[PDB]
Amino acid sequence: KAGNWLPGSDAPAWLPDDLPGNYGFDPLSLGKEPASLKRFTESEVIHGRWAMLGVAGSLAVELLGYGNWYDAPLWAVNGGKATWFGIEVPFDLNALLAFEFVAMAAAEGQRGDAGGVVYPGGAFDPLGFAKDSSKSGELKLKEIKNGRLAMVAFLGFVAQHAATGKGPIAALGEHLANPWGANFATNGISVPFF
Amino acid sequence: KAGNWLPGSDAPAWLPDDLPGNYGFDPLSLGKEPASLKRFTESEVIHGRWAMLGVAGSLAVELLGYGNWYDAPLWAVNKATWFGIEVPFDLNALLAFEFVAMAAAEGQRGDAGGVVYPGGAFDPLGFAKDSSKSGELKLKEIKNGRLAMVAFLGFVAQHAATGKGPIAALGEHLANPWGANFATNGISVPFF
Amino acid sequence: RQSWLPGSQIPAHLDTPAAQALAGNFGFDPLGLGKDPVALRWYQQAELIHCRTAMAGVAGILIPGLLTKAGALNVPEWYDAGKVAIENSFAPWGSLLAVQLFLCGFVEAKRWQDIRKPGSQGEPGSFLGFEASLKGTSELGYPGGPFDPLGLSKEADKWADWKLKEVKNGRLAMLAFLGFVAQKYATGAGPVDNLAAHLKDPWHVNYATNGVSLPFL
Amino acid sequence: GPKRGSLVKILRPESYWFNQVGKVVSVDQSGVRYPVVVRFENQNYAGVTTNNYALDEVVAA
Amino acid sequence: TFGFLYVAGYIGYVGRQYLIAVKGEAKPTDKEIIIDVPLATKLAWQGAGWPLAAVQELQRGTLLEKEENITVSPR
Repeated sequence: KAGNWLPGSDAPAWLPDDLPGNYGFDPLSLGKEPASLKRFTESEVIHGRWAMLGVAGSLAVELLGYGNWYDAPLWAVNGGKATWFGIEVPFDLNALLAFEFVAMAAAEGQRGDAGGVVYPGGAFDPLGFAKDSSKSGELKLKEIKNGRLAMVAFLGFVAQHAATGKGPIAALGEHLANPWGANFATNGISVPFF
Repeated sequence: KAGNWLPGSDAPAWLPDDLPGNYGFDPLSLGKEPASLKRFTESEVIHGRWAMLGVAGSLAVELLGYGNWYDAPLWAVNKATWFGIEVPFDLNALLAFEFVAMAAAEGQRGDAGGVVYPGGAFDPLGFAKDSSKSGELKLKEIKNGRLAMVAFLGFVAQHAATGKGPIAALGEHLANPWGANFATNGISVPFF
Repeated sequence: RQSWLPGSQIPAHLDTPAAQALAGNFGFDPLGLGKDPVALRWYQQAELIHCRTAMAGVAGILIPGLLTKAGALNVPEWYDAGKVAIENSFAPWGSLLAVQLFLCGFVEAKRWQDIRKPGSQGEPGSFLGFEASLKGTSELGYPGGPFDPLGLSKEADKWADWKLKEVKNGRLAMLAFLGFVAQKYATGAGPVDNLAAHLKDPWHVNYATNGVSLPFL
Repeated sequence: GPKRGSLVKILRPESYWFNQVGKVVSVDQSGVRYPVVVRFENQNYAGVTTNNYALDEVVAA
Repeated sequence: TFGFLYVAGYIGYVGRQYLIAVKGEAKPTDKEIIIDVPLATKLAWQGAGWPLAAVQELQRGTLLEKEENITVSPR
């Protein structure tokens, strides 16, 4: 058990213990059924991975000084040119559209070919860091931790920018300059009567 | 037992006797549980050591005449210098540097469980080879540690009242004790 | 026993080991809201918290309010100190209320998980050192260790008296606060001022002559 | 069946007293198909307060 | 609307309590055709805290009955 998600609470029965990050948190009793719960496992893990990739990218462009994540689609949603690390891209919007389309189609159709193999390893782990069978579980737990964190981070990004219309770097810099003046309360948007 | 922390009092049961500096002082009954109490041991000892380092440094700069401890961060909050030798490197540089350094050292401290007295390579001078005088030195160590902690707190309180270097505070009390004191400070007590 | 109403009969529920052993009991529940024991215990806890907070608040009102009549500690009225302090403040009242809301919600969650299951917060490892003294003192509503720091509980011959004076002073505090707000509506002046007025003349400084409390006259 | 004056719970779906409880007047020790006799205190849609039943149809509750 | 809801819940609750109290006696039809004055008065004066009483009953899950009602043949 990753820990009692709520001190003093009681564990739900349908949650088997040894499981990467099994905190026992499902007070609404969702995964009480095995197929649904396994579906939940795979959804959660791939969500964590994709979330992590998202934050990596957003922070990359933002702090590298190429606008924020909300700035990229501008070049194409209007007249302009795709650019990447300053290297521009001399190809069509619709081209890259269909391209990434067929790419994701192939990759996810592959993911669905086999049933539910979440931890492929072997060729997909050519560095081979799961050869412990216990520290493997350690890394699995740390993985899902990072995943849930990255998900929450992304949601925070979208909420902050839906309120302020600002890059997250700008948001943190504002809170730095004044926390009492740069906050969701001072934002005056997250709460109506403020 | 280091001694009855309170004459006439009674010892708490959860405190085993032979222990560096076991005065028997926990009237609020905190360490009554073993894991918590061991956590307390390690916290207290590392606190003593870090406190001692702190006073050593503060007194060093102050009496060497390089400003007080509250004077160093000025150069960067608005060039870094050390013993008059300046430092030609970045604030953020030294920040990340000391960051990764402390990360490595404390991650090492946490790698093993609770080894507080490593010795061997970490005691290449080897002064704990007595197994009784070792306990003597342990007790004197924790004494020095609690003292340095109290000393640091006194530093911060005196300077939060007077805004003055501790050398200045003691010099003022020297010039006049009846006129340079926390009471005459008029800040530590409201109705004064 | 001591009954709020001599001659009256004791409520069915109110005469049980727990009730007679709870506190401050005088067979007073003519609405019988305690015909259920779980609800009764819950309401005892509620009354405890209310006694405590009301005592705190009425002290915070009277003491500076009394000493503002004294030279020092010149303080504005309590129903205006909100405006005064928010003027002298440094942070927006929104953020202030938000943060204090968070920090109150945390402690309330602790208290509540406890009242749900008494041995809830002694769960090992759930904190680093808390669970040691984070366990009830066998009486829901009297946490131990730091709570009761001066070891006043290790002397049971004073235990009942502490409980009783607590509940008595708490009920008095609630009543005084209600008097405060009522008179601030009716007259609108300082409570100490209403005091001094009724003292300078009892026979005519009173709700009977406010022309409001009894409007038909 | 249960001794006289005992209280049972009618369960015949058709019975006006279905899913209710009534007092057993008596049970015939002989082999008639419905030896149970059950008083009631709420007359049906014709003004009757006692009905007859087989063994199974009732539960002593 | 809030005032009406309060007073209506009051009336309904005191009615329910009278019905229940008189149901467990030796002549329900008689107590229904003729009223016990002391009982009526007691239940009236105690009808006050009806919202609290009702929410407590709910939290105990007592106000709702289990599946033992008279029921037509299909269900």
